[PDB]
Amino acid sequence: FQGMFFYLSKKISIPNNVKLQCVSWNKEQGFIACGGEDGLLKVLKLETSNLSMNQTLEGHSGSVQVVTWNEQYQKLTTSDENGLIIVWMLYKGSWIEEMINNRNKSVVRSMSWNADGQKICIVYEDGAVIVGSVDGNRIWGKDLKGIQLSHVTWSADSKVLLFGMANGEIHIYDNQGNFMIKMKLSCLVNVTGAISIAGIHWYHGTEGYVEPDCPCLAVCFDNGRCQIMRHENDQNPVLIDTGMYVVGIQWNHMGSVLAVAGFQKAAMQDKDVNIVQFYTPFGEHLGTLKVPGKEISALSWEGGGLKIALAVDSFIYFANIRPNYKWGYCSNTVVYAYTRPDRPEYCVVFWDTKNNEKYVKYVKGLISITTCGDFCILATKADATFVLVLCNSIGTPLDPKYIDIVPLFVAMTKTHVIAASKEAFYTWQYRVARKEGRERIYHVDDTPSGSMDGVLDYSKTIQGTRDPICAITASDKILIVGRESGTIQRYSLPNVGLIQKYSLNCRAYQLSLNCNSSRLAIIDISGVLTFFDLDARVTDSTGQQVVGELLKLERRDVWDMKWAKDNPDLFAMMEKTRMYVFRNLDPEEPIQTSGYICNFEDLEIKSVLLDEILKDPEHPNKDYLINFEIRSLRDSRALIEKVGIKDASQFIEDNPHPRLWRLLAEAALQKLDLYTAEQAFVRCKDYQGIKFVKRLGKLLSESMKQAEVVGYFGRFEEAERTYLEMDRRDLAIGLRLKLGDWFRVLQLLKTGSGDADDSLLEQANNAIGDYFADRQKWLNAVQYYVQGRNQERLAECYYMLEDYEGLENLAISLPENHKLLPEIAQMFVRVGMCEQAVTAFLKCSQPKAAVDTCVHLNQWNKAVELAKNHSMKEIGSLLARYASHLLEKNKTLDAIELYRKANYFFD
Amino acid sequence: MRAVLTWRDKAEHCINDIAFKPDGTQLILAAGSRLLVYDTSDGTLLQPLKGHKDTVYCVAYAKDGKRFASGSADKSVIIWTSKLEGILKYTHNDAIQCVSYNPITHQLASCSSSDFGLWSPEQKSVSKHKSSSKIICCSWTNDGQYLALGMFNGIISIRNKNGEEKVKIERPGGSLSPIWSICWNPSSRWESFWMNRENXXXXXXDDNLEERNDILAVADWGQKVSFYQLSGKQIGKDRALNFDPCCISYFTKGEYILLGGSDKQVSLFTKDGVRLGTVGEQNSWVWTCQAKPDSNYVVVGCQDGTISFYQLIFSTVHGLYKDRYAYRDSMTDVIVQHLITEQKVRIKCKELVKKIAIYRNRLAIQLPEKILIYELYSEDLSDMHYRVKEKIIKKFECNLLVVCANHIILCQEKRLQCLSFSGVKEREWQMESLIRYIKVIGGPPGREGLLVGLKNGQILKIFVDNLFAIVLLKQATAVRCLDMSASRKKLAVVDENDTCLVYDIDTKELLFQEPNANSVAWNTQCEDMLCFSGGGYLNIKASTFPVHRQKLQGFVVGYNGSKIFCLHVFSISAVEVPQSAPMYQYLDRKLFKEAYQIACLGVTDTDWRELAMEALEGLDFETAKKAFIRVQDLRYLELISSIEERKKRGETNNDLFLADVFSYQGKFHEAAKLYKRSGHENLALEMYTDLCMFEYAKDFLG
Repeated sequence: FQGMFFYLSKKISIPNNVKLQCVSWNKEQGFIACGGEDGLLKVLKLETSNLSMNQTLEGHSGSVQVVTWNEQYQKLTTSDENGLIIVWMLYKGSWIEEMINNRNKSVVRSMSWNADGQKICIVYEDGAVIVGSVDGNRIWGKDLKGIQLSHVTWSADSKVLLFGMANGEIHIYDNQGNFMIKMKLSCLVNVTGAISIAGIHWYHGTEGYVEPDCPCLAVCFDNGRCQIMRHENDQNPVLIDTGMYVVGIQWNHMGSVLAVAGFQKAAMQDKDVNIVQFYTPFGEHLGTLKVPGKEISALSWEGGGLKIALAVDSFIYFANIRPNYKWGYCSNTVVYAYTRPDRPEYCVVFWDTKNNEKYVKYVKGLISITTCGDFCILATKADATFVLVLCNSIGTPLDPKYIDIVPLFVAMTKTHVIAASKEAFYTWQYRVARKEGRERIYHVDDTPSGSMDGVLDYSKTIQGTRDPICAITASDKILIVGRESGTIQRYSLPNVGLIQKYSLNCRAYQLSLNCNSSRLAIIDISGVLTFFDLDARVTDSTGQQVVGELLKLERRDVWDMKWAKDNPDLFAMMEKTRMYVFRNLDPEEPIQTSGYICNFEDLEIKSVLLDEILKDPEHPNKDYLINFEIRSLRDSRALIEKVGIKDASQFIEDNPHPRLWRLLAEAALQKLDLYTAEQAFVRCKDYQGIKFVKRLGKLLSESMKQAEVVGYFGRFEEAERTYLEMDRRDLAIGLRLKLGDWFRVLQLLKTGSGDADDSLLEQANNAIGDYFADRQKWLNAVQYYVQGRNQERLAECYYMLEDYEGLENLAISLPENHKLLPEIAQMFVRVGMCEQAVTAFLKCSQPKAAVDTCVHLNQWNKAVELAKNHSMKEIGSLLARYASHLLEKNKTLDAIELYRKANYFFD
Repeated sequence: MRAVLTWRDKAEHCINDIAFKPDGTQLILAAGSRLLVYDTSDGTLLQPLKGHKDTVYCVAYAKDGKRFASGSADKSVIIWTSKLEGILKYTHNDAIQCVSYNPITHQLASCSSSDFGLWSPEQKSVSKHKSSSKIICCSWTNDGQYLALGMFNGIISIRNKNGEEKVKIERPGGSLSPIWSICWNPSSRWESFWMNRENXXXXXXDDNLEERNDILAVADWGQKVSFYQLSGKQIGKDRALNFDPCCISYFTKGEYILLGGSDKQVSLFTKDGVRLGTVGEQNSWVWTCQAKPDSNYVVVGCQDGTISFYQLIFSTVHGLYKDRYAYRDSMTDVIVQHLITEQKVRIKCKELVKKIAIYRNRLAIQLPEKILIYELYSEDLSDMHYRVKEKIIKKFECNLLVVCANHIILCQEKRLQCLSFSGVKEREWQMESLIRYIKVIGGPPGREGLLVGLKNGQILKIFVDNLFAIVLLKQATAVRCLDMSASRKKLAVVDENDTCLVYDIDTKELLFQEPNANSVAWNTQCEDMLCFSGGGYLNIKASTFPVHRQKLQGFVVGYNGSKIFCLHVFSISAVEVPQSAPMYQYLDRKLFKEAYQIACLGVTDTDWRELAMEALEGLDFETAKKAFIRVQDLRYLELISSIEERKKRGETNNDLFLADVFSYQGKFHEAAKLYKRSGHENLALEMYTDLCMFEYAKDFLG
């Protein structure tokens, strides 16, 4: 169904077929521990069954029905049906015994360490309880006389204990054993006879939750009922009927999946088949895994969440599991997103793999990621409304469209976003820069014409359907929608009209279209591939003329796939750790690979190792993305190496491709075959390449042809070293000028033997000044502009830096009548400095503006003291008028002070 | 601090105690000899519940919201369903005083003159357990494990859930200081317990306490309030009063206290017992002050029978400067946040915080009875080590406050005062109308410019070293908000009709306006670009072009580089600008030299390449050179170096230069037309001959 994909990867079979009762897997160091009958304990460790350590452990007297791990400290705890409790430590590469204990009275039914690993709770069947420190010292012990426990957990903070009760009843205590309340078991509505707790598991939130206030605590019962709470007294939990006899339950390490282990009566037999069912925290069913054997006994996830160990009938199986990550690739950025220990947001990372940079964006309520070209959509829950955060390849949001439908399924296209609930789909047309017809919404049982740029009828979206949506896809030419009936609907784009309804023998788990939009690659709910040729005419066995043909192709365990962007019949498809690239229906040689199919164009498939990236998402490495070459490209690269550049061209003339002409061109350039390189650039129409071979074909020196051709690939450091070895420091600086490495330009000019050109040191400093000033680092720009004699931007820096002593010593340095003095004078006016502005307007020989500045800043003394001008008498009439206006305001003391500033001492 | 009367009613009689349904939908009041049921939205009284004979001295209501308990002078207690029927009557030894349900188990208590009557739901018996004294008031520990009782004898004593007595404290003076109410603080993990739900007969007849975390508010008629642990230890000191207090009480949050009494008001306090303000003052004694569940509303009951329902509004207090958001936390702390490094510092006062202001290296904070000046100890722009520089022990009245390098600036209601640090006044300015807005606009230390907006719509610049105020502009409506662009050449104004207006300051002329704005800021570095918020949108506008609109609620406080410091209803959010969008608005206009300034703040390599080739085809080789250096594409840098190496040595034919650009781009037919029209048909012959395109090459011999 919708979700992740998983398959049985391994087995381990135990000597004498000793039945396992329990298994659990360490997460800080990765040991498995498994407990079986007749005192069997074993510790096992996987490495890359071919396991790297396998130690049996001895001391138990019966079936080892409790095995449990301390993560925070290097300790395994175990007990059997004879009540010997043992804590083991890994010492000199061996699990030795550290402490031994026996109450001598009852079966130990269960245990749990607390969320900090400082305490263990141990619960007996008869009614006792112990809490003990990691020191081994006992803290307290009740005896809950009246009822038999059978289960335990802590709460996330370790303040509360859940004890189960064997009669299918749950009681909540504080961490001192004071009875608080009975828990409400609301999933047990409409039930008959006895109930038993099959399991309880509480995700303590350590990787962060799927959402704030998400369900955290799962409970399940032997009748197959399950109940997922937000906290210990959530009285409105998620309710599930699994339809099977459950034996146990486990969250994955990230708390994003619940696995439920059990068995179901087989559909045609009085015989049971073992199954694991996987659930979301919200109770949607992700999938079912069968396992062979008499009974599944127990269940546990690997610390990475990429394997799950299944203890079954004296065997441990390991299901590999391929997470349905919130991820996508856009324009040579990988987008990956993860929940955090210390935030409610998803930490979305835009890793620019072309430059190797991380841009990090914390997003609330992330539902999905999707990509097409340079843009991605982070679909999210709005703080019902949802928002499609259309975003670019470095992670800055462009247009958050709000929609009133749940974006369960999303398809993206170079013009369109399509989002769909189980019942209706919304299409939004987008670009970066009429607007009205660019959004529409449609119900899945509707029959739209295509013609109407109508308003969003969100009221139609809640009309109930018998066959909901389960997958969608779109191609820039059609939208294909898959129903749970196995009906598939074809709609047009850019406008949406219903073209045809098809029907098929399967539900679609995934759908994807070739670029020509005529072949649909359908993956069934069972993990089986098929191709459907959408346009193909068929004569039916009745003679009726059918359209749409199921092609003869079939393959199994398919879960990731990619039609090539350029070619209509190249396709790629994962099975396990193998990729089987196709041409038409015919598979190539399989390629060894773990990672997801990232991009497919120009005869190359990019692959990304998300499973490695997400182990340490803050320090990704170049190697976590790998490039594959499909067979036509590897054959052509092999011919060029074996048959040589001359005659390898015959295979490409026999079977040409624009990628192969470039390969022959770059090969011929590197071996200096300018004739064949010219023909290869001609055959792929590269006029930049044709000019480049001609330019090389005019040069006199082979050493210089090497230095120039080394440049073509982007090996600029090697070209520079070549020019320095050639005694062409001038061409070394010339290459750095062209590349803009002005620090290197200046470093070569400083370190060279020759007298560096003054105008070139000036150019070098001024370009480094500009480099920092354009990045708003004004204090850095000053360091270069003061060397590079750039007074006209040194002023802009001293002003933005707010250094009026700097800006003074700049303006005092200039010649009289210099073009910059009237702008520095205006800077001193905008900031309110009269003497500096007067100094600048006097060096500019611009005296009327000095007087006007003295007037504006009310320096009426300095305004009138410029006695060289007739204007002094004229402004005496303005001073009188201003004083008369202060006297109309009746401000006689200010008119006295103004006349004192005027030196009008008589008045 | 602000409080608004949402609704009021008056009963026929005095009002003795108050209960809320846990979802806040209904209020129940013990008025005289009946229970009254009210809607909290508007105070409609739904029903007088009739069951009792005499004075209903109290009511309380269980955490599951199914059942409430009410106690009478007629000795009865009645358990009412939320269907408002009294399914289980009970009858105590004497008149009832206070009743209180347990937070966890729904076990009830019911106090009387000597005896307190515990029982757990629908068991057949009640523990009528004995007391030394009149049992005035009762409150369960936050984890449900102890019932604490206050006595008229001036003792508080602590009883376990079974009724055994474990701890005592006596107020020094005994029966001089009756305990009229006490309350355990709600602040522990259990407050969300029962916060997840979507669902007449008669009833007959503890160690390591210092490690238990609970805290008890005690209000005594010795006219003092004090806080106590379950260990019996007093926390700090007695917070003295000048009234007989009643009903010491808390919000759901556990951080703010309500305190009613013979002061005839509802006073508001911190959890440390420092005063913060006044909810509505009253005609008569206040007996009860109950905070609404999940929310900032309050309800009050008085001796005269008035019920009053108040909303507390808790206004926002902050200042930003360039990149240091300082804001009020609790109501007593400033949190100062460096917005680039995301560092926070907490400065704790010991009073209310009323006003904050900030400027380079200077922070100022106003309390009720002093003003604090704080200083960064280093010139390092990443520093956060604020020390108190000076502390002015003087009371002030103000509308607005700002701080400069050496001065505090106070706006009194039509008058601007400059005060030195150390409180001595320097200068003062009197406006022609009431001041609506002020901002500091920078300057040299001690001559800083201030930007001032008046109710008459006049806008002024004032220099702190000058006695005269300089008119920048006048407008047809009041200044609501006000900002200056990075160079100080341009002004943005909000006109108190919810529009933004934008002006040239050097020429005093309007550039443009926008019809929906509430707050506005210029980009602190990139001039000709600004942001505003209004009507549920954020709005980014560049250089008179169209405006980018997206949904937001909250207000623009500032704008730096690629980030807009929008403020949500409690915290700063830092929205990011789509730089790619204003960049393409410059490129539609062929403004390449300008487009690079939007790009240079951060855009994709696709944006840089699309800028670079637009500059290259626009023959802006100085922009294109830099736009390609960002991508580091040597192919087109070699072409640009060729065209510059032909502009040097005296070529000038632009059509020949565009032909080369179109040749490298593979725009061959357009390159060929340019090679023809530039006068060089032989270059078009060479281009198609070299491409071996002989069906086109034949044209160009001539």
